[PDB]
Amino acid sequence: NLAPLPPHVPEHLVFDFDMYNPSNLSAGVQEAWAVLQESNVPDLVWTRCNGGHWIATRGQLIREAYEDYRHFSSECPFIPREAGEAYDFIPTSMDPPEQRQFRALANQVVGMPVVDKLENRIQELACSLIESLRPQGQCNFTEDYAEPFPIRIFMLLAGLPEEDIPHLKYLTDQMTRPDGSMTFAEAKEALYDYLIPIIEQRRQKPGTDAISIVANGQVNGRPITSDEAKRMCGLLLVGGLDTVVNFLSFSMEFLAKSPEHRQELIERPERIPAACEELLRRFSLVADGRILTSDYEFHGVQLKKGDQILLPQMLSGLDERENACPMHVDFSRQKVSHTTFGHGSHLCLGQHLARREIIVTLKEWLTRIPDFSIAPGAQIQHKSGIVSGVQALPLVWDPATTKAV
Ligand code: MNR
Ligand SMILES: [K+]
Repeated sequence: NLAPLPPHVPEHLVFDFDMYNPSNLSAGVQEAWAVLQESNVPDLVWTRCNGGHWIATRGQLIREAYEDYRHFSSECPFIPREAGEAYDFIPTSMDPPEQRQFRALANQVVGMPVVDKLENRIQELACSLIESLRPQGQCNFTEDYAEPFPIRIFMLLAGLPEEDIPHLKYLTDQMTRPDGSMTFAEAKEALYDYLIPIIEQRRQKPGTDAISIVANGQVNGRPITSDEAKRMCGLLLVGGLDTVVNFLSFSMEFLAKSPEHRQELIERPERIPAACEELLRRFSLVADGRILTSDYEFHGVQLKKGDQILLPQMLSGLDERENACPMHVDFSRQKVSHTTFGHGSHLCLGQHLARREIIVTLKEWLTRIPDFSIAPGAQIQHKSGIVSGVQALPLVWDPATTKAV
């Protein structure tokens, strides 16, 4: 339903886009969001859906708003408002200056030196899962690889048992793509219910896992509190369970549909890192936002204190103002412009882990199963929300074209 139009919003700016179920979803999720960049649509629109909020539809505005934390605060970063109010993860619910101290700690557990440490296990897991699928000539890519690969890596890093995956994956999905069985607040409280005892145990008897490190950590030279450690670990769970998992499916759907692009990477594997970046642009998948701290005139539009603004990280890279022919995938694209890992002071801390996972997947998949397709007759369905995804991805191939390594 449509929330009543606030007095301060002019009617010519109304465009009733539903971030949780966009009109054009069947064309693909990125395509559905790109409707916001059609020629009739203003740079900044108001939607009456999901309680009413602004949407910045172009890279220039999205980047500018992410840079200006004084006007656009992270305190309430999710739509709808109830979700944004309940949201208290660290560092993503905080603005600078307070935010900054927590980034170093998060970097300790998911940043580059740690990725380098885990590089062998990452490689070994990808190779193992792919080799197991290889002789079958088919898989359901979402459950058979997209989920277990990044998630088992995360559970290893976090020292959490793999038997907990179904529960934690259900909870994380309710925060980004709710099926309506749980409010954001209920899902967050259930995640915290899971974490509270584990954090307590690991502050008492620290191990070497990520939860132990965060829970016994210091922030700018003082001890982290139990509460802070909880709000940081909650964020890490969501990052581990509902980002790379979805992106891998978008990428492998594309490669399955594009023999020419697979061939390019098979023949030119040095281009895989560049291909990763271009896929990250084309199949960008996150959309959160900010809350106005004061009345503010932004690009000729009067924003009111307390108004929410969706700043879709997804849209910057799809904006033809940033990238010529933005819906075309070009691994040789000269300046790949995107905000897929965010922009400003909250730039993704997991991005090195994500890239390693993506690049390892592409290299190890294409080495063993170079030639694959969507199952004949299958219709791939996307899903939209704070993080967008792929419902299911049935792939097929001829085992005779495969290679065991
Ligand atoms: C397990 C760890 C993580 C993984 C894997 C991961 C993977 C990915 C990923 C995969 C393709 C994409 C796309 C992605 C996208 C983002 N990510 Mn990431 N992410 N991500 C974090 C951990 C992780 N991410 C953390 C922690 C922050 C918060 C930094 C801060 O607020 O100061 C963050 C922040 C962000 C933001 C900024 C949100 C904002 O400004 O409100 C975006 C966008
Ligand atoms: K909040």
